Amino acid sequence: DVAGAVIDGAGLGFDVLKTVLEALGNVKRKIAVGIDNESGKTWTAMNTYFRSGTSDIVLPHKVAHGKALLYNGQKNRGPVATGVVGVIAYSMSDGNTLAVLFSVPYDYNWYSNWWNVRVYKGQKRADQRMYEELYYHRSPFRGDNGWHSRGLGYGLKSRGFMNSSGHAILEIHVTKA
Ligand SMILES: [Cl-]
Repeated sequence: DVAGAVIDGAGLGFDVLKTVLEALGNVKRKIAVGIDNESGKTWTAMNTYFRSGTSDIVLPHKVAHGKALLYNGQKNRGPVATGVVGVIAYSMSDGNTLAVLFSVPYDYNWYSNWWNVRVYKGQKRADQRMYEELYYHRSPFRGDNGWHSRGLGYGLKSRGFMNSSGHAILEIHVTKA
């Protein structure tokens, strides 16, 4: 149950994400991401785009139906007052893209955690334009310690949760609508 592995879907929960957080160690901002695939079809990694921060982790390459992927990121190291903000992209078996946004800021006096999920038509790599779409235009969910559910179209829906603090967990389930 490490970032970069897939686990039986049922196994994904807050604790496994906490384990992922902890293995990152003493850094100011960071995220553990778990996405559970009940789409009915296989996901293959495309790429992650970072607006800010990094990960030393290779996105799990294949995520079969019934598996969950484990991933992480963290702020750029050293004296930069910045967080960890990015977009993950997976290609699905139907030829479309599953896109996930995470945003953990540095300054909670002025900013909050956000996340989002959307299915794009075709093969689309994560990039800055996708960032701006998911963040400014496609109604992102606040990391407000609450669950949020939404239809993805394409026969699918999303359910996920993200906390509100600088050590973020983000738990997403993709299921048949
Ligand atoms: Cl904000």
